[PDB]
Parts: sequence; structure tokens; C-alpha cells
Amino acid sequence: LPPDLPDLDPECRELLLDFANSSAELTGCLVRSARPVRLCQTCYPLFQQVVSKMDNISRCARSLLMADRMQIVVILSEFFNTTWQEANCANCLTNNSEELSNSTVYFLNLFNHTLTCFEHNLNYSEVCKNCREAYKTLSSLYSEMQKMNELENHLCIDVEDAMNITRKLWSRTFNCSVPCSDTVPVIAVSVFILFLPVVFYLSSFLH
Amino acid sequence: SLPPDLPDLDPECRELLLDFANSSAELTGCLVRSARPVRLCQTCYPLFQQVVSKMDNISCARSLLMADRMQIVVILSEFFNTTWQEANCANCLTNNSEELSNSTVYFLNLFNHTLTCFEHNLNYSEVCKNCREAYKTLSSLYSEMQKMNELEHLCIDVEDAMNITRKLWSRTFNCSVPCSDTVPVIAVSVFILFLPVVFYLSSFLHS
Amino acid sequence: YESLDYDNSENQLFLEEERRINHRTVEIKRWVICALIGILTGLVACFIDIVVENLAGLKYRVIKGNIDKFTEKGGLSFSLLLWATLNAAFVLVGSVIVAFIEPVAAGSGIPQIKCFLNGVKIPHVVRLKTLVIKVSGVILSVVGGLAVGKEGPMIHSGSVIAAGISQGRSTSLKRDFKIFEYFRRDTEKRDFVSAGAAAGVSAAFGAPVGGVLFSLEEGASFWNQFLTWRIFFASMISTFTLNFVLSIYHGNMWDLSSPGLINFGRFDSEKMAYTIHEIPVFIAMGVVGGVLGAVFNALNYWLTMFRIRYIHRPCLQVIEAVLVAAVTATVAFVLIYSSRDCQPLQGGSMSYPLQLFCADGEYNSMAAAFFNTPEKSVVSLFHDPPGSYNPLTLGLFTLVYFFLACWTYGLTVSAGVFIPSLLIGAAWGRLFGISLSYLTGAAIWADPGKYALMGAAAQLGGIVRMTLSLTVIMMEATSNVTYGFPIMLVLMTAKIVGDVFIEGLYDMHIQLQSVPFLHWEAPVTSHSLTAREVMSTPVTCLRRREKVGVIVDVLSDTASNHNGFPVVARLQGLILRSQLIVLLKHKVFVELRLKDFRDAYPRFPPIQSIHVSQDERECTMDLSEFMNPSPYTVPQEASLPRVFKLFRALGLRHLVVVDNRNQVVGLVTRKDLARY
Amino acid sequence: YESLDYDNSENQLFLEEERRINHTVEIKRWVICALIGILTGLVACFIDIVVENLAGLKYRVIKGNIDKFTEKGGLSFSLLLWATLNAAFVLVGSVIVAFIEPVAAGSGIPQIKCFLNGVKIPHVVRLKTLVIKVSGVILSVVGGLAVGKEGPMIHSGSVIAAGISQGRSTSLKRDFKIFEYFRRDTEKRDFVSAGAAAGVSAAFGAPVGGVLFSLEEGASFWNQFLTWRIFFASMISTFTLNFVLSIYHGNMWDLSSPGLINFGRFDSEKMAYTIHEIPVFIAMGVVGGVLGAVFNALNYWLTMFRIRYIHRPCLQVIEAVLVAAVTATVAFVLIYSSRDCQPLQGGSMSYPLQLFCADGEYNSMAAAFFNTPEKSVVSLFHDPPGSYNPLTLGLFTLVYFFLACWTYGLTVSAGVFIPSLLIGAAWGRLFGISLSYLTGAAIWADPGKYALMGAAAQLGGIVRMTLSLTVIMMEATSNVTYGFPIMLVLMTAKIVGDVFIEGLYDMHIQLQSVPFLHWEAPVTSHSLTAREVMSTPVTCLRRREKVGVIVDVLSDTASNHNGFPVVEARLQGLILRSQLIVLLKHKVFRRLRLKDFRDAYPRFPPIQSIHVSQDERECTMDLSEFMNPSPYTVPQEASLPRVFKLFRALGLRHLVVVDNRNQVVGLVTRKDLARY
Ligand SMILES: *[C@@H]1O[C@H](CO)[C@@H](O[C@@H]2O[C@H](CO)[C@@H](O)[C@H](O)[C@H]2NC(C)=O)[C@H](O)[C@H]1NC(C)=O
Ligand SMILES: *[C@@H]1O[C@H](CO)[C@@H](O[C@@H]2O[C@H](CO)[C@@H](O)[C@H](O)[C@H]2NC(C)=O)[C@H](O)[C@H]1NC(C)=O
Ligand SMILES: Nc1ncnc2c1ncn2[C@@H]1O[C@H](COP(=O)(O)OP(=O)(O)O)[C@@H](O)[C@H]1O
Ligand SMILES: Nc1ncnc2c1ncn2[C@@H]1O[C@H](COP(=O)(O)OP(=O)(O)O)[C@@H](O)[C@H]1O
Ligand SMILES: [Cl-]
Ligand SMILES: [Cl-]
Ligand SMILES: [Cl-]
Repeated sequence: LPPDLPDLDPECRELLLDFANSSAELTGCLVRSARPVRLCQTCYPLFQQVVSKMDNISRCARSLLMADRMQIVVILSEFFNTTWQEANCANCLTNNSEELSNSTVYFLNLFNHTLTCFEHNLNYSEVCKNCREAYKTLSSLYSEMQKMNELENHLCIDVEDAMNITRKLWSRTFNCSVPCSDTVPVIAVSVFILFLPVVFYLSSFLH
Repeated sequence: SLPPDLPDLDPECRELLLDFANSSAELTGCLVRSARPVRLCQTCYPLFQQVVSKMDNISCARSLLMADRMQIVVILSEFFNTTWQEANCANCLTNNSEELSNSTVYFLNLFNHTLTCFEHNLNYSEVCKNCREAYKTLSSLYSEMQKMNELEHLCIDVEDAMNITRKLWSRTFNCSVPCSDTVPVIAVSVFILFLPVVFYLSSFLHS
Repeated sequence: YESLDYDNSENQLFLEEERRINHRTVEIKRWVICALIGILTGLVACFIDIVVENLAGLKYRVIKGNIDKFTEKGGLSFSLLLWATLNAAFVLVGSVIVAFIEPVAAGSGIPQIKCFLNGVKIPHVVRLKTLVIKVSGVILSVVGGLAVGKEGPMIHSGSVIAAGISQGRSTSLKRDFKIFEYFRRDTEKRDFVSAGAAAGVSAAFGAPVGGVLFSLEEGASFWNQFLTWRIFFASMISTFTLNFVLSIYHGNMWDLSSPGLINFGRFDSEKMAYTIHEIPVFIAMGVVGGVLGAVFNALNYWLTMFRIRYIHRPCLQVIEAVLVAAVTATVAFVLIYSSRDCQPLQGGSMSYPLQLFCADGEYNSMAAAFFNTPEKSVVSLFHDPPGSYNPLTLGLFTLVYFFLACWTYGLTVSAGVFIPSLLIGAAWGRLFGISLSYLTGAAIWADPGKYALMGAAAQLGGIVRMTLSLTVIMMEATSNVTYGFPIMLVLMTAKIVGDVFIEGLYDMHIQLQSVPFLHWEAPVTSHSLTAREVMSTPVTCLRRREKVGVIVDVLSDTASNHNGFPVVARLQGLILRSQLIVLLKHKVFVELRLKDFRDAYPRFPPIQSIHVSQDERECTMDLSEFMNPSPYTVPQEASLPRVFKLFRALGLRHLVVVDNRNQVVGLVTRKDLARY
Repeated sequence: YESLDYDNSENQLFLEEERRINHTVEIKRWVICALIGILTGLVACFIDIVVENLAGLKYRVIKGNIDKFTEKGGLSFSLLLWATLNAAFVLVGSVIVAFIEPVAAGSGIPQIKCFLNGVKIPHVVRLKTLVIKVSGVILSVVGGLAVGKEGPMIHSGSVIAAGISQGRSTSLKRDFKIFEYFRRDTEKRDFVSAGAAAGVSAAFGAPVGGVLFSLEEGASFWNQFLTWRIFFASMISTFTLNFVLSIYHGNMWDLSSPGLINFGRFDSEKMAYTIHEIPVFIAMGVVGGVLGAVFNALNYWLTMFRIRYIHRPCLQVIEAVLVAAVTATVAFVLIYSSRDCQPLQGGSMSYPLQLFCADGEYNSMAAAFFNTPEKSVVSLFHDPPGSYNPLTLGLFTLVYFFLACWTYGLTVSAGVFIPSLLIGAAWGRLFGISLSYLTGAAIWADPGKYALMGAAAQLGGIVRMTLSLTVIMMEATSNVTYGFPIMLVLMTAKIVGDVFIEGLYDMHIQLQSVPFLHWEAPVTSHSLTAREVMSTPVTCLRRREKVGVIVDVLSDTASNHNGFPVVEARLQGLILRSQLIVLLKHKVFRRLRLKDFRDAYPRFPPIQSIHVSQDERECTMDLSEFMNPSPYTVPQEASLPRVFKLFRALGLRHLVVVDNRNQVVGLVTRKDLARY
């Protein structure tokens, strides 16, 4: 039999079966730990070992990658890099994708602190109390990390969904707000400036 | 006792997410385990349809799917439609994805017979000769199905099978008809390229 | 308002000066000067764009950082007083320098240059002081938060650059710079002003052939191939210069993704495709835009007439513009404060997300409609996915900004009208798309990114009734050539439906100053007037061998101040008064190589000064080598449509009328011909 | 050859007609121009339909027999079949050209330029000349001549324009009472402009390229609303073509096919250019100018060989047959001897030949032939890098430059553009392949970009028109910033091509003795005034004459003039020959009006066909009512750039020269502005 015309090679079977023994794990990791967005703090070692199993066979690569008009191993790594660049879990990872990053691991705890205060303060009158001094520093920390990535240049998906839940739960379903009835001192100015041009026109029209 | 979808998901649809994930991770196993021997459309044509049926069970519609900016399930199913509609696996399917088509399994059975004819005749003396009939009937059926296509590419299985057949017939064999056909075409070529100078000189001399 | 002479003298000193260059140098000088006009206009455009967006980013960063500190505390009204001041500061600086120093830099530069290419020389139109003041004023007014555009003054900037640097002379610095020394007649000046205006149009809107056809609309001359190809040359130079320099400002250089100051994008993406059945929809939008243009111009006309009659002190119309900026600040803050919707960042659509009252993740919608350049709003009234605005908010912005732009035109600031017309027209033209999506369901062909463009073209053709150059600009700036057909139907419809009511905004402010302004054709509802009506039958003619006692009689009479004289009675040619004083200063008598005519060429020395003596009142001056030996002598019985298409097409400012006898009877100048 | 008036006679009957209509005619011109656009679009679509269908039917024979013999042997029968099909279609499509009417040969452009310039080539507008040329291109592109069909659309546009403007078919000898005002040749010259512009816009899909084509020739005064009606007809023509091709291809509401050839769109960002390769683009223009000079010189000496020796019609038919036979055998030598195969990926061949290849690959030289040349030109502009064998393009280019050159002067209705663009994209692609060999495949060594610049290089080299070719290549590509390298390339190629030989179209103008006019003076001739130019004897009339003098002047039998002045020697007017003919018929020695002067407006009856020599030719004659009272008039000391400016920009055909007093000497009549 000629090489790679009918079938595989013995030193290319394991070079294919390791990737299938791991990419199923990573795809399952995404969809199992998907919608409560815990993704960047769960699936990054599985993702990095998928990258490494791509590399150790990418270095019969021309017998697998460039051997078929629908390059299955290329388009599958391409989709994972598409997700990993769209999620940007590299923000949530410390130095060499080994551990979680320095600030965000504390941001996730202040998310959990704010949820514990929400739960222990359970007609949402007193829930507007007792947590506004923690919701404010939580939003301050989020905006501080967002300005941090602004100085480097959408953030990491793990923290953006946490702040999205926090804002979607504080602002509505609690309706906690401050009126700040500063309407009439605005109207005390916004009418006086609009009253200037009729004075300016009818002043010079008579003189 | 928080309201649903905000801290976590309800367990009423978490089961749907979990057995979608269990099923959808197996499809990666089809795509990568059955990759280089390209048995793709004939292996997980059941596994692809059950993923489509599990998309219908999750269609908690706005609770799962349209509640995040990186919709994991939706972009995964969009990737499965993309991998589906480039392989064109419907051409291997019969009418409504119930089973294969009789034409394609007829082709594959003839294809394995052609490979056995390749294997029995094993210095390519009696290899090119006394085996050409199988290559001609197999390419005949290929061009027959390919002409059948256009009133309605093809399945990746049969197309990569014919790629194997053409790469084997072309190189490592060079089973090539010599086609000694040079001298008449050279005679007609010199016969016609010499006509214009005849025309120009007979136009110049008749003067 | 005195015309200039695009016609050539062709006397004996012109025939001598034709030698020694044909015994080929000047053509490459023409090409290099046109290239420098293009480069300098591109550099001025980059100056304006980078300085304006940096200053405006500074201003709105200061204001945006202010309001969020004062939100929950209760000092919102004290932040209104800052932004009402920050508008009023720059407009005050941006109008004082315009009013007292050069009042000709008011409004746009386009009516003055449009009157220039007809031949009329408005006095202070092409000085360098006018350039400096108009550029500084458009920076201070676009940064000054008014409802203005900065593509208006790019025509006058390019025209002033072109009339300046094609001289090798400044005269506002009293310098000489004898480098070109041949491009100092009004023919060359008019040709280079045509090149500079075309480069200004191309630098403004990013379409070069819009520039060439614009500078060929006005100055409806005879066709001149190498001229128009040089005009196109300078246009391409200016576009590529602007594109290259704004490219390397963003540190990329490798795409060149900005040809003009306003840039529309790619209209090909198959959600923008149009069908043949919705052509009457486009006609209907042309009707709608062609009557709001009439409303705009009419309400400006009764507003401008008031300002001319009363507010004409140069220190009093300055106070007006400050109050205009204050009203823009107050009205915009009132509209922002009272918008009940919030809408999240879609990925960088707003660029200054000003949350007022929202739910801490979402931002205000109306603060995106204000707090921006108008140009980003116009591009974003295009190109959005459908279902991306609130029609109350978006229609409410339209209903205000139309009157704010109608009210901010005749001030003593350097402003535009194009992008305010495009911001109005892309607004209600967007709203028609939402209504078509409301009355047809989710129809694909009612994509409001398509109808937002037709409304922009409709409004821009309605307000400034200009078709051929505008159609090519709108067809090329979108970079899709199948849109020219609905756009040209829209523009025809809007011009007809507009001219059945009112004149036109550029022509109206031209007519309010009573400049002559020869139109394109004759007023075709005038019958066969021969030349024996439209001419001036008492003629002040001269002689060839004539005693100088009727020269100083006719140069100085203080009640019949003319310019240009025919010499005889038969006819021998025409002499110019601007050429005839140089015959007196240098004492040409029987008792000079066309360089004393051209050294002190602009602002010719007025004859009061010379003081000829009384014995030089019987001496004889012979001007036979100075007259134009070929004037243009239409007969008496020539009809009026004949004598227009010589006086208008050829760049004339005199026209002799003679008979079968070749007796000189009358003469046709611009004032004696644009009075019908 | 015959001249063509453009200024109206302005006689008192036309003034009476002005007064009668001025108690609504411009509205007719819009719908006539719209019909010209619609009909030119439908002709272009009909040509595209039938040329796709016949050539689609032709190659399915030839592929189906090359593939039949390639497993047995005997391709000489297939080669004789392919030569017989090519010689048969070219015989059928050329026997109607040499024998029936020899004026439809080649593209219309050398006749349309001279017609817009005012030379009536004796068969330009004729229904027979149309249907020869419409059915000639169909039977010639399918014949396999190396030509392109986008060329001869300009003549189709002009013929249809001048045909449907008149409401009368002289080829059918029937009439209509519809458009009596428009048989007057002031109008008829301007409708040919609209038809040629619409033919250009339906050809290449660039509707300003039509406008700035038909404004280049016919270099007259800026007739504004004419120009706007021309752009109207241009846009309607390209929309009609796009609409009918998009309803024929399916997907009615995807107007994807603007012109006949569609270069794509260049927003791929591998096509992006920057400044560090701008002097590379000057080097391509030099090679384009050199190869265009080689092209035009080879074709020039070929035509000098063809006029003297091959002028019998059947010799020309045998010549046209024995080129298509040679072309197929050259192509089959190249395909049969090619040693490279590349497999198909998507639609790139559509008739693939697995000639000797490995059963899934196909012959690459078979792909370069066996196509529409449009598909190869578009593929060379947009195939990804690393998709051609350089030996393959070298062989194809090197044979195709001669087959384009050898097949131009034949008697077939065909173009030269797509041959010129195909050569230019052919050698231009090699210059982009070798730069990916030196730079190590950098990003600015993009070979799809250097095929675009070589196309404009070769096309500017062969025919020397700019601003009608810069505007197309901006607008077909739909990337605006590409005009700047294209402007550089066209300037370079025109300058380097003019130092060897003239343009191809001006060549074929001057090789058949046309009194043609250029844009300007010959070089300078400023000293050469109107003294040396005018004709010395004057054949002039009087208003108080006697007929019989009319008979002798019109029956000189040695001169055959057409313009005659009338004096008292004081110049009163200028009477034509044809008006004087019509005056000789009816009894003049009252009812006569303008419709009597439009009786069979082309080809009036000559002087021998009127017997009026017994009672008439003995009495007086009054033409005081019938005369042009104000003809344009220069003095003899007018310099030639003032005489040529007044003559060319007005469409005059008789410029009377009158001295100091009104006495007539000489009358400049277009031959003496071409001899210099
Ligand atoms: C047939 O097999 C060959 C390889 O033997 C395929 O060639 C590859 O094609 C892909 C894209 O089609 C390229 O990315 C690879 O670099 C190629 N590799 C080699 C080794 O040539 C070919 O595409 C296959 N054709 C079909 C129709 O399946
Ligand atoms: C915050 O949560 C909301 C929903 O609670 C997200 O809104 C969805 O966004 C996706 C894409 O961004 C859309 O396809 C959905 O249609 C949206 N939902 C609805 C109900 O319209 C929002 O994107 C989240 N924001 C972030 C930053 O995660
Ligand atoms: N030689 C002349 N004879 C009669 N009228 C003249 C003569 N020159 C000028 N005029 C008239 O004087 C008026 C203004 O002319 P002028 O001051 O030269 O202005 P312009 O800038 O239009 O040339 C016009 O009404 C014009 O017809
Ligand atoms: N009546 C005439 N007197 C003098 N020269 C004339 C006269 N008629 C024609 N010519 C000259 O004869 C030449 C050709 O003129 P002709 O053929 O009659 O004009 P057209 O170009 O309209 O056919 C020109 O040089 C023209 O000046
Ligand atoms: Cl503006
Ligand atoms: Cl403006
Ligand atoms: Cl062509």
C-alpha cells in the first residue's frame, strides 16, 4: 500500500486521536460551562492543551492539514482561535495563561460580595439601602479595569457578563434610583437664555 | 431565591443545555476521528440530525440563547451549518436525511472493488494494463453523478475518494496512454501557417 | 463690482513677447504650479481637519467629564452655564476677527468665487488676509459648536491659494519674488482659480470629477482640453495629498481610507440594492426635499433681509452670533435632558457616551445625535442596521436642527451649508425608511440605509439648486455608480419643484448684493432683441493719432467713470484704461516689452496722480501698437442669443457693436447685458 | 468631404418661428434623449445575449470533439473543424461588410470623432450601416477573431440617436409628423453626442466617461443644459443595460452588471497602493508607450501594405477568412504544445480541456483561450497571487500582441479596447509576478494590482485619449483613489507614445484624407495671422442681383462650394448653397417658412435637376428675407489662435474675413485650418 493513499500511518494515528480526545472535551467545556458565563475561568487549560496538541502535530502535518479540500483540523483550530480572540480570555489570565489575572480575581469576589449582600438584604426599599456603597465600588472597579484596557490599546467575557448581571439586577428589578429634582433650576436658566434673542431683536429694531 | 436567569440558570433548561452539550461534543469526535480517511458524511449524518433536533428543543428560548453577547450555542450551531454546507453532505443523503442514497453507496462499493483490483495486481507492467477498466467505469460513474448534480461540488466522501483514485492513477503509476498523434497536427499546422504568405505574395505579384 | 478681462490683448508687445520662447518652457511651469495648488490645498485641509478634531475632542472631553460629576450632586444647571459659555467663547473669537478685519469672509466662500468665475471681481476676495481669517473662523466656528460645516470654506481656501501662489508675489508683505513673471494677467488668474476651486471641491467631498465639472459649470467657457486636464490633475493631487497625510496621522499609512473630509463608505452590501418599482418613491422623496429647501431658503430670505436693514453695525452683528451659540447650547441641552430612552454602546457608535439618567450600562440616545461631528452622524444615519433609532428622538433632532441651520447662515462667521443640508436630509430621509418598515412589515427593499441617502440628495439639491456637479459628487462619494440614476432623478425633481418657488440659496445671496452675475443662458422668455436695444449709444471713443486733451478729459470726469475704450468714424481696435495710464506714467510720446503693463499689475494706479502739464495737451499720442487689433464686433442686427453666447462663453468684458457702414454705435458690457 | 453647419441661419423665418412657438420644445429633448439611452442599452444587451449564446454553442462542439479524439487519436480533424467554424463565422460576418457597405469596418470611433468634429463621412447614419454593424460584431466575436465587442457601441449609439431624433425613415421612405423642429443639424449634431456618450456608458459602465468622452470631441462652448441632457441619457442607458441583464441572469433586484465589461470592485486591501511604489507606476507607462508605438507602427505599415494592394472586395474577404483560420491553428499549436496543468477550483474556465492532463487537472493555455476576453481581463485583475504560469502568460501575451495587431485593419466591425486591455493586463501581470520574486512575496508586490496599471498603460499607449480614459478607469473599478496612478500612467504613456507615431484613431483618420480639426493651433502660428490663410477670389452675391448669376455660381462645375456671402462691397450676410437651391425651386423673383427648408433635410437636389432657364434665369432675385444677417467675422490681422478659437468652439463652417472698412476678402472654410 502506498503512503496515505488508502488510510493512515501508525505514527499519525496517535497524532490524530490525541486531538479528537481533547477537542471534544473543550467543545463540551464551552457548552456545559457556557451560559452562566464561567468560561474564561474554566476552559483555559483545556484550550491551551488543545493548542499544544495542535502544535505537536503541526511541527504528517502536510499529510493531515494539506491533504484534503475541507481541512478539518485547520478549520477547527480556526474556530477555537476565533472564539478565543472574540472572548479575549487573555485579559483574565496572569502572565503566561497559567493562572487568573491579578485584579480580575478580586473583581469576581466583589461580584460575589455584592450578590451576598443582595441575598442577605432580602417592595425593594431596604435593598436600595445597605448595598449602594458596594455597588458603587464594584462599578468603579469595572470602569477602572476598562480604563486599564483602554490605556493598553470589549473586555474579557467573564467579567462583562458579571457586571451586566449586576447592572441588570440593580437598575431594574430593584428600581433603585435617586431622583435629583434639579429640573426647575435648569428651567431657571434654560428659559432666560432663550429669552435673550427676542430682547436682542426687538431692542435694535426699535433703536 | 434570586429571580431566574440572573445568578445562574434554572435547572428546567439546564438539562437541555447539558444533553445538548453531551451530544454536540460527540460530533467533534466524528469530525476529527473520521477525518483523514474521509468517512465524514456517512458517519455522523445521524449525529448531526440529533443536534438539529436538540436545537429545536431549546427553541427557555430567550433565557438561554438571546441573553449573552457571545452566544456559545448559536455560534456552535452556525459552525455546524457551515461545516455542513461546505461538505454538501445532503448529496450523500437520500431525501430527508433518513439514510444514504443508493447511487453513492453503489459508487462506494464499486470504489472498494477498484481498490481491490489495485491491490491484487501487485514494476508496473501488469498494473497499468489489465486494470484500466475499473478506473474507466469508476470515473464514468463519477462524471455521471457530476452531470446529474447540476440540474439540482458533491459529497466530500465520494469526491475525496475520486481524488484518491485520480492521485493514484496519475502518480506512483503514470498509467498514461502515449497517444502518438503529433505528425498529422504538425502537418496541418504548417499547412495553414504557410497559407497567409502565399496569399500576400499572390496579392503582391498579381499587380 | 468691476469685471475682469479674460480676453487677451494681442497687441504688438504681445506679438514680440510670443517670440524668444518659441525660438517650450511655460507649459511645465503651468503643470508644476497646478501641482503645488493641489499639494497646498491638501495640506490646508489636513490642517483644518486635525486641528478641528483635536480642539473639539478637548472641548467635549471637558464637558463630558463635567456633567457626570454634577449628575447626582445637583449642579446640572451650572454645567449648562459652562457649555453655553464654551460655545460663546469661541464664536466671539471667531466673529470679531471676521467682522472688523475682513467682512468678505462671511458665510461660505462659494458665492464670491462663483461670482469670480463669471468675471466679476468682488474687491477683497483673494487676499491672503482673507485666507487666514476664513480658515481661523471656520476652525473657531466648527469648534465653536454652531450648526455649521467646514467643507464650505474649502472652496475659497483653495481658490485663494491658487490665485496667490501662481503670482510669485504677496503684496501684503511688500515683496517681489520674480519667479514666474508671466502668469500675471487675469486670464491666467481665472484659470488657476478654476483649478483651485476644483481642488477645493475634491478635497472637501472626495470626488475629483465633481471638482472638474463644478469648475466647468461656472465659467461656462469654450472647451479647452489641456486646461480641463490640468484642472483634473490638480484635483487628483489634492485628493491624494489629503488622503496620504490624514492616513499617516493615524499611524497606519497602508490603506488610504479617507479621500475627503466627509467620507460615506461602501454602498454595495446587497441590503442597499434598489429595485425598478421604487423609482416613483424616489421621485416623491425628490418632491418632499424640493419643498423643504424652498421653506429653508424662504425663511432665510426674510431673515437675511432683516439683518441687512437693521443689524449692520460691525460691533452689533458680533453680539448676534454669541447669542446664536448660546441658543444652540441651551436648546441642545434641553433636548438631551428630556429624552426618555437609553440605548447601549453597539461597539463604538457614539465615541462620547454621555450617560445622564440611564441604567448604568446604557447611554443616552440624543447625546449621540448631539455631542458629535455632524459628519459622523450623517455617515451613521447611513450604514446602521434597521431598527436602530427612536423616531421621536431622531425626528425631534430633525425638527430642531432645520431651524437652527436656517438661523445660522447670514452671520458674520465663515460657515458652510453642505453638511447641515446633509445632516437635515439624512435625518428625515432616514425617518421615511422607518415608516416604510412600519407599513410593509420587515420588507428587505425598505432598508432605511438606502432611503437616508436619497433624502440627503433631495435636501441638498433643494437648498442649493445645483445639479450636474452635485450629481457626480453624490455618485462618486458613495463609490457606487448605479446610484446615480435615482440620485439624478431626485435632483432634477428637486430643482424643478424648487425653482417654481424661489431662486436658490447661492444665487439669492448673490442677488442681495446686486452683483451682475450672468446666468447660464439668456432669459429665454425674451424675444428677438437685436443689439440696437441692449447697448449704450452715446459712446466715448478715442482716436489713433489724438492730442492728449481728450484722454485726460475721458479718464477723469467723476460722473461717467468707464473702463475700456474703442479707437477710431471707422474702427481700429479697443484700448484698455488700465493699459492707457501706463502710456501716461512712462511718458510715451513721439516728442517697454509688455512688462511695465504687468509689473504693477493688480490694483492699477488710479488716474488722479500724474499731473500732466498744459503744454502736453496738444502733443500727440499714438497707441496703434497697444490696441487689441481684433475686438469682437457684433453687428447691430445680431440677435440677443447670439451676443450672449459670445459675451458669456468667451471671457469678455467689452463688445463693440457696428453696422454695414462699420460705424461704431453702442457697446455691450456686463452691466448693459445682465439687466434683462 | 462634406462639412456640417452648427450655427443656425437666424433668418427672419426662424424669427417668425420663434414668435410662433413663443405663444414646451425642451421637454421633447428630454424624452428623445431618454429613448436614445433606452435603445442603446437594449442594443448592448442584445449583443451580449446573442454573443454569449452563439459562442456558448460554438465551443460545446469543439470541446466535445477535442475530448472525443484525445483517447484514440486524430486531432487534425478537430483542428480542421475548429478552423472551419472560425472561418465560416468570419466569412458570413465579413462578406456583408466588404461588398454591401465598406464603411462599417472597424470600430465607429474614427468616424464618430470626425462626425462630432463636423465631417460628414458619406455613410455614418444609416439603418443599413447600423444593422450591418450590429450583426457584424455578433458574427465576428463568435468568429474567433482576437477582437472585443465593447468598441463598436459608440457607432450604434450615434446611429440610433440620429435616427430616432428625426421622425422620418429615409431608408423606409416613410414619414412622421412628430419631430419637425429637429431636422435642423444644430440639434442633430448634439443628439449624436448623446448617443455616443450613452454608447460609452453602456460599453464600459462609466457614465461620466461617456460625458467626458462626448465633450472632448465637439469642443464647443459650454452648452449647459445640453450637457445635463447628455448625462441624463448616459445614466438611463447604463440603468437599462444593467436592469435587463439582471432580469435575464435571474435575481431581478440585484443590479450587478453595470456595463458590458465589469472589472469588479477593489476593496480587497491587497490592491491598496502607497507612495513607495509611485515611481514604479511611471516605469509601466513608459513600457506601455513603447509597445503602443510598436503596435501602431506595425499596424501602420500593415495598412500601407493593405491600401495599395488589397482593395478589391473579394481579396479583403479572403484576407478576413485566412486570419481566423490562422488564429485557431496558432491557438491550437499553443494548447497542444503546452506542458502545464492546473485543476479547477471555482468558475474559472467553464469549458475545461483535460487534453493531456492528469484527469482532474486542466490545460492552462486552454483556459486562456476558449473564453470571453472579458473573463480573462477580469480574472487577471482579481485572481489571487500564485495562480498563473509565467511561461503561459508569456506565450499568450506574445502571440496575442500580434494577433491583436494583425486583425485591426481588416473589414470587420470590431473594437480594439479589450484586445488592448487584454495585452496590458497580460504583460502587466508578469511585472507583478516578477516583483513577487524579487521582494520575496511582499504585500505591495500584489500582481492583481499591477495587471490593472498595465491595462491602462497599454490602452493609453495605443489610443491616446486622457480625461475620457482616466474617468472610465476611475469609475469602472469603483475605487476613487486609483485615478492618481492611472493619471500618472496615462500622462507618461501619452508623452512617450507621441514621440514615435500618432494615435491609432488619428492615424486611421489621416489615412483616408479627412479635413479634421485638432484641439488647438498646429504648434504656435501666432505670427501666422489670417492674412495667409483665406482664399483670394471671392464668389459673392448681391441682394439686388439677377437669377442666372445664381445659376452660374451654383453651376460652376469646377469648385462646388457651399457657402456664399452677400454684399451690396459691404458684407450683409452669408447664404448657403442648399437654402439657395430651395429658393430656386419655388417661385421667387410669401408662404415660404422653415418647414419648406426642412423638406428632405439630408441630400437636397443638385443644380442639374431644376429646369428654370427660360423664363427664370432672366429676371431678378430677392434673398433679403432669406439670409444669415450676422455671420461671424474676423479681420485679416487676427492671429490664428484667435481665428481657430472662434471657428472650432462654435461649429462654424464659413468664417468670413472682412478688413478695416466693411469689404470682404476671403472666407475660411476648414481646409486651411487642417493644412497647417
Ligand atoms: C485532492 O488532494 C490534493 C492533495 O493530494 C488537494 O490539494 C490540497 O488542496 C488544498 C486546498 O484545496 C490546499 O490547501 C493544500 O495545500 C493542497 N495540498 C496538496 C498536497 O496539494 C486537493 O485540493 C484535493 N482536491 C479535492 C477536490 O479534494
Ligand atoms: C447584557 O445582557 C443583554 C441581555 O440581558 C445582552 O443583550 C443581548 O445581546 C445579544 C448580542 O449582544 C443580542 O443578540 C440579544 O438579542 C440581546 N438580548 C436581547 C433581549 O435583545 C447584552 O448584549 C449583554 N451585554 C454584554 C456586554 O454582555
Ligand atoms: N466706452 C464706453 N462707452 C459707453 N458706455 C461705456 C463705455 N465704457 C463703459 N461704459 C458703461 O459704463 C458702465 C460701467 O462700465 P465699467 O465701469 O467699465 O464696468 P465693467 O467692470 O463692467 O467694465 C456700463 O454701463 C458700461 O456700459
Ligand atoms: N465662394 C468661395 N470663394 C472662395 N473660396 C471658396 C468659396 N467656396 C469655397 N471656397 C474654398 O474652397 C475650399 C473648399 O470649400 P467647400 O468644399 O465649398 O466647403 P465645404 O467644406 O463646406 O464643403 C476651401 O478652401 C474654401 O475656402
Ligand atoms: Cl457645509
Ligand atoms: Cl456652503
Ligand atoms: Cl472594444
